[PDB]
Amino acid sequence: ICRNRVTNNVKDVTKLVANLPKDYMITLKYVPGMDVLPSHCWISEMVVQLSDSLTDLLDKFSNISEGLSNYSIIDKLVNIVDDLVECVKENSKSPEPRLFTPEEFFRIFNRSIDAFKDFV
Amino acid sequence: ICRNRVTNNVKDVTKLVANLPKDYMITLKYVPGMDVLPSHCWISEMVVQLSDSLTDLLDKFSNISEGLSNYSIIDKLVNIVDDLVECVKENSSPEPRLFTPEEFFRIFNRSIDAFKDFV
Amino acid sequence: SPPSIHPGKSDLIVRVGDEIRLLCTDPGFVKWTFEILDETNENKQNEWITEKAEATNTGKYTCTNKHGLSNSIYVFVRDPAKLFLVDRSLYGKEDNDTLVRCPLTDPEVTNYSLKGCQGKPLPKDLRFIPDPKAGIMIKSVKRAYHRLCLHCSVDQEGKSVLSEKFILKVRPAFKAVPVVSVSKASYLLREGEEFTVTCTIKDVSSSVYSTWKRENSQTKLQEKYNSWHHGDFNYERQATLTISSARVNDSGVFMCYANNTFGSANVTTTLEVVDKGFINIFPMINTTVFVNDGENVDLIVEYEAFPKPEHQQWIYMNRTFTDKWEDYPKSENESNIRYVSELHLTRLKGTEGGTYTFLVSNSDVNAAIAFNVYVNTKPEILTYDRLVNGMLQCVAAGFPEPTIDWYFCFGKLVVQSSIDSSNGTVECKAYNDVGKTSAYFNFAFK
Amino acid sequence: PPSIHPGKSDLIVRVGDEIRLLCTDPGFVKWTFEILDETNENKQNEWITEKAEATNTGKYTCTNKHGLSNSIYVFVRDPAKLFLVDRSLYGKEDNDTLVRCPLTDPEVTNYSLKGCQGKPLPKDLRFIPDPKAGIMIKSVKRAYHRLCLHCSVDQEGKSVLSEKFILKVRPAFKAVPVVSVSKASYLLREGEEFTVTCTIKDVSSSVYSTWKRENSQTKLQEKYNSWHHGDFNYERQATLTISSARVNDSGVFMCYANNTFGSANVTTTLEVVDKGFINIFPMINTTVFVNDGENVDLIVEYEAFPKPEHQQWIYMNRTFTDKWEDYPKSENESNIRYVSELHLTRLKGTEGGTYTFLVSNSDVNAAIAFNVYVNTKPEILTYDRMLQCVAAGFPEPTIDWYFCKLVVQSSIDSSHNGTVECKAYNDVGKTSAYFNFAFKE
Ligand SMILES: *[C@@H]1O[C@H](CO)[C@@H](O[C@@H]2O[C@H](CO)[C@@H](O)[C@H](O)[C@H]2NC(C)=O)[C@H](O)[C@H]1NC(C)=O
Ligand SMILES: *[C@@H]1O[C@H](CO)[C@@H](O[C@@H]2O[C@H](CO)[C@@H](O)[C@H](O)[C@H]2NC(C)=O)[C@H](O)[C@H]1NC(C)=O
Ligand SMILES: *[C@@H]1O[C@H](CO)[C@@H](O[C@@H]2O[C@H](CO)[C@@H](O)[C@H](O)[C@H]2NC(C)=O)[C@H](O)[C@H]1NC(C)=O
Ligand SMILES: *[C@@H]1O[C@H](CO)[C@@H](O[C@@H]2O[C@H](CO)[C@@H](O)[C@H](O)[C@H]2NC(C)=O)[C@H](O)[C@H]1NC(C)=O
Ligand SMILES: *[C@@H]1O[C@H](CO)[C@@H](O)[C@H](O)[C@H]1NC(C)=O
Ligand SMILES: *[C@@H]1O[C@H](CO)[C@@H](O)[C@H](O)[C@H]1NC(C)=O
Repeated sequence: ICRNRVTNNVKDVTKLVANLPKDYMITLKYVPGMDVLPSHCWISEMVVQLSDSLTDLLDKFSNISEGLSNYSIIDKLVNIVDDLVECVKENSKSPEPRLFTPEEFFRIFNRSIDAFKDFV
Repeated sequence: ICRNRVTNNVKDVTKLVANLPKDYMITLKYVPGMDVLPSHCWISEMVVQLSDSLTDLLDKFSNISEGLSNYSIIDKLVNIVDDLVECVKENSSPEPRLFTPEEFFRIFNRSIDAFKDFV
Repeated sequence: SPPSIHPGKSDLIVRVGDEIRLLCTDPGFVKWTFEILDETNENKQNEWITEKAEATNTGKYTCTNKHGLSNSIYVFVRDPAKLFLVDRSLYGKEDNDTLVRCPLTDPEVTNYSLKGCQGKPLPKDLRFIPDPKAGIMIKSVKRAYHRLCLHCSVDQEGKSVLSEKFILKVRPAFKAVPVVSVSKASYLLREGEEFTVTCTIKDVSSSVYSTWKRENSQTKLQEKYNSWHHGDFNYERQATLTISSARVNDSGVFMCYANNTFGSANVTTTLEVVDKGFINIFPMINTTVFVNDGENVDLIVEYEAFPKPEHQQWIYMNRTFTDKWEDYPKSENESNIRYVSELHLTRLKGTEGGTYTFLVSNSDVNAAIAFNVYVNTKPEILTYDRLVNGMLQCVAAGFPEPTIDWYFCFGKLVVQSSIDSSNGTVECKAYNDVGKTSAYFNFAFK
Repeated sequence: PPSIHPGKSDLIVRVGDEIRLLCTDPGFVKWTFEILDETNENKQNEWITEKAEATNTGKYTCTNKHGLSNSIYVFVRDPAKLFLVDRSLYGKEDNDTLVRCPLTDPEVTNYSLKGCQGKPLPKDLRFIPDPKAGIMIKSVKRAYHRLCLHCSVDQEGKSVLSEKFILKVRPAFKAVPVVSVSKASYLLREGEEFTVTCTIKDVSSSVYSTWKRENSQTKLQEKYNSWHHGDFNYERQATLTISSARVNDSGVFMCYANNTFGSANVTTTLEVVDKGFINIFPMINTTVFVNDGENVDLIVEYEAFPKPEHQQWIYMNRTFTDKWEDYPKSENESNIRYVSELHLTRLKGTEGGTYTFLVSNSDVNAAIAFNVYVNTKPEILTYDRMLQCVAAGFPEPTIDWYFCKLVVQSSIDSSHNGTVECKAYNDVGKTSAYFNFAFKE
C-alpha cells in the first residue's frame, strides 16, 4: 500500500546531505510535532509540503551529465514525493514556515518516508 | 613562472559551480579595481584571500567515498591556491563582499589565469 | 423557495480593510458557507459581517435554507498588495484539463493570461481559458509540460503583474504496456541448490503492478524488490525470486507478470530440479568403424552432462591418448548442457585397429562409450609351399579375410588354399576389397 | 642612544584612553610603529592618539642620526577584543611556525593553544607563547596538516578563543622523486608519430621534470598533465612527441626529475628504421630426412617489423592447410619476433618434396624453403619371369640374388630343385620376393 511507490533512490539522500553546505538553509512548512504526534496525523500535510520544498531546491541546482549531482538526486526525490502525494490522495491549514539545515531537513524527509511504509 | 603549480584540477571548478546552490553566498575580501588593473598588484593579495575563503568554504562540506564530491574538489583547489601563495611569496586588507558561487568562481578563474605569462 | 440576499448582486467589490456585510432572508435559513481554494468556513448567523476585509476574504459566499436550497454572492477585495491568491500545488492527469489556482482579488483588470518563468515563452500548443473566480485552466495537459513553470499575469495601470511561481507536474496516462524481461530464460539445478531469477519491469510510472506466480498455482511467492526512477517518465523495477533450498517438486514454470491500466505483459522462466546429475552419451557414428591402412577416421560423441563435465579423456588399449582430440559445447547458450568431443585418427596403421574408449565424469556420474576400429589392409601372401603330395599351399593375411585363387599358363584374418597340379607357371592370387597381391612358381620336365 | 617617556619597556592603556609618547633625542629621526603586518612612521618626536583603539596595541620605536634605537610596547586593554589576529598560517616541515594571535592585554593567565570543535591537540604538538607576538609551534610534522587551532586566554577566570587558525604545511623533501615511463623501448617505421609518457610522483608540485635527448642540453617541446591525489601526493605526466620519427631522430631519451633532496632519471630508447624489414632463421637445416611414417616438425623463427600480415606454408606450389601454427616468441609489447611451425605426422613416402614458408607485411615479403626426403625400405613392385625384380626406393635400392623415390631393375638368367630369392635393401631395410622352380618327373 504505497510502500512500493517509494523507489530506492532515497539511499542517495545521505550523499545529498554530504554535498550541501552545513549552514545552507531550506524552507519547509513544518507540521507541528510530527516528531511527537502519531504517524498518520501529520503525514498527509508533510508529504505535500516536502514536494514544494524539494522543487524549490531543484531550482537552485543545475544539471551536469557526467556523474551524480545534487540536481540528479533531488530530481529523483521529487518524483518519489509527488507519487506519494498521488497515493495519499487516492488511498486515504498551513503550518508557519520554518528553516532547516540540510541534515535536519533530510531527517524530516527520511522520517516521512519511514512513516509511509506502515500506513492504513 | 608558477605555471607548473596550477594543476588541471581547476577544470573541476565548472562542476563545483554547477553543484552549488545559486542562492548560496561565499565571502571574499575583495581587492577592488580587480577587473581594471594589470595583474601583478591585485594577484598577490587575491591569492592570499582566495586561500582563506576556500578553506572556510572547505569546512562546510563533508567527505564522500563513492565518486566526486564538493569537499574533494575544494580540497584540491585549496592545495593549488596555497601553492600559488607560496610561489608568489617566494618568487616576487579590503573589507568582505559576498558572492554567489558563479561570481566567486569567475574571480577564482581569473586569478588562476593571471598565472599564464605572470611576471 | 431558495433563499434571497441583500445586497442584490452576483459579484460584489470591497476595498481592503473595509466592512463586508451580507444578509440572507429565508424563514428556513440554516447556514452561510464561504469557499475559496481549499479554505471553507461555515456559519449560522442570519447575517455575515467582516468589518476588516482582507485579500484572503475574496471568495464565494453561499446561503442555505432547510428546504436545502441555496443562493450565493461572490466577493472580491481590492488590495494593491495581493492581486492573486494561490495554492502552489499543480498536478495534471495527462490528457485531462488542469486548473491553475490563481483566482483574482479584483475582477476589473485586463489580459488575465499565463506566462512562462524566467522569460521563456510557453509551449506553442499549450492553450488555456481564464476565470477570475477560479484560476486559469489548461486544456489537454501533455507530457512536455512536466515541470513546466508558470506565472499568472494581469494588467493594472498598464503595468504587467505576476503571481508567485507555479510548477505543473504531469501524471502519465498509460498509452502502451509494461515491458518485462527475465535474467535467464531456463534453469537447471541439482536438488538443494539455491534458485535465483530476476525479472525486470519498465514503465512510465510506478503504479505498474507486478508479481511472480507459479503457473497452474494461484499462491503468491515471496519476493524482493528494487526500483529506480531514471528521469522523467522512465521507471524500472527489478524483482527477485528465491528458493533457498530447491526441491524436485519446485520444477515447473514461473511467470513474471506486469499489468497497468492499458494492459498486462508476461514472461516466463522454466526450472528443472534434478535429484542427481546425469551424463547421457550419444555416439554420432556406429560404434564399429572401418578404415583402410593409411586413411583417416574420426570418432565423435555428443553427450549431455549436468553438472558441467569435469574430465573427458580418450584412451586406446588402456593408454591415454593425447593431443589428437578436440571438444566444444554444441551451443554457446547459457542453457546448453551439451558437448561434442572428437578424436581424429590420421593416416592410421593396420596395427592400431582395436578399441577406443571415451570416459567422462562430473561430480555425480561417470559414463563411457566404446568404439572398435578395424583397419583394412591389402592382403599379402606370407607363405608359399610345394609339398610332397604333388600338392600346393599358400597363406594370405589381411582384413577383411582374403581370398586365394590358382592359375596356370582384431587384426588380419588368415586364409589358405590347397590344390595339386602335377610346362610353366602356377600362381596364387590373393585379394580383398582393399587390394591384391600375387605369388608365382614354376616346374619342369626334361 | 635615545630615551622615551614613559620610562618602562611596556605600557597598558584602557581602550578609548590617550597614548602619549615622547622620544627625547636631538638627532631624532622618527617614531616607527608595527604590529602584525601593519606599519607607520612619524618624524614627530611627540606622538599621541587621544582614543586608543584595540588595534593600537603594538610596538613603537624611536630612531635617530646615530642609528641608535629605543622601543616601547603598548597594550590596549579591551575586554571586547583580547587578540589581534592574522588568519593566514603557514608552516614549513620541521621549522618552527608562529601563530599570530598577540594579546591586547598582558595580565592574563594560561595563554595556550587549543583545537577547534573541542578536539584535543595531537600528543607531540607543543608551543611557546609570547603575548607580544603570538604562539609558536615547535617542529611542525606532516600530520599537523590542516589542523585547526584556537588561541586560549584566561582573564579574570574568563576564557576567550580566537578566530580559527588552520595550519598548513609545506612538505620538506625527504625522498627522491619517483619516475616511470610508459615503455622502456620503442621501434617505429620512419613516418610514425612517436609519443611517450613519463610519470613523476612526489609530495609537491615544485618537483622539477624534463625530457632530454641523450648527450644534448637542447630542450624538447613537451606537454603536461598533473593531479593532486589526496594530501602530500602529486602526480605529473609529461609527454614527448615527434610527428614523423626519422632515422637520425632514432636515439635515446631521458626523463629526469629533481627536488631539493635528490634526483631520479628514467630512460627510453627509440629505434627508427627507413625500410620495413623481415629476417628469417630456420631452427633446423633446410634439408630434412625422414623414415617413411616417422613424424616431422618444421620450425621457422623470424623477426618482422611491422607485424606480419600473412603466414602460409605451401607444398609443391599447392597451399597447405590445418597443420601449421604460429605464436610470438614473447607476449610483451617490445616483441618483433615470431615463430611458425608446420607439423607433418607419419609422412607418406610419396610425400617428399619442398615445403616453403611465406611471410609478408606491407613493405616486405620473405620466403624460406625446406626440402624433405622420405626414405623407404624398398618396396618390390614387380617380379616377372630371364626373370626381373624391380624395386622402388629411397635411398637407391641394393639388390641381391640367392639360390638354395627411385626405381631400380635387376634381372638374371634362370638357366636343379630350387628357390631363388630377390632382396632389395638400403639403409631403411629389406623387402624380398621369391620365385621358385623345381624340376620334377
Ligand atoms: C491488474 O492486476 C490486478 C491484480 O491481479 C487486478 O486487480 C485484481 O482484480 C480482481 C478482479 O478482476 C480483484 O478480485 C482483485 O481483488 C484485484 N487484486 C488487487 C491486488 O487489486 C487488476 O484488475 C488487473 N487489471 C488492471 C487493468 O489493472
Ligand atoms: C501471457 O503472454 C502471452 C503472449 O505473450 C498471452 O498469449 C496470448 O493470449 C491471447 C488471448 O488468450 C491469445 O489470443 C494469443 O494467441 C496468445 N498468444 C500466445 C503466443 O500464446 C497469454 O494470454 C498471457 N497469459 C497470462 C496469464 O498473462
Ligand atoms: C634541479 O637540477 C637543477 C639543474 O637543472 C639544479 O640547479 C639549477 O641548474 C641550472 C643550470 O642547469 C640553473 O640555471 C638553475 O637556476 C639551478 N638552480 C638554482 C636554484 O640555482 C636545481 O636547483 C635542482 N632543483 C632543486 C629544487 O634543487
Ligand atoms: C641516471 O640514474 C642512474 C642511476 O639510476 C645514474 O647512474 C649512476 O651514475 C654515477 C656516475 O655519475 C655512477 O657512479 C653510479 O654508479 C651510477 N649508479 C647506477 C645504479 O647505475 C646516472 O648517473 C643518472 N644520470 C643522470 C643524467 O641523471
Ligand atoms: C514438496 O515436498 C514437500 C514434502 O517434503 C511438501 O510438503 C510440499 O508441499 C511439496 N511442494 C509441492 C509444490 O508439491
Ligand atoms: C635530422 O635530419 C634532418 C635532415 O637531415 C635535419 O634537418 C635535422 O637537423 C637532423 N636532426 C638531428 C638531431 O640530427
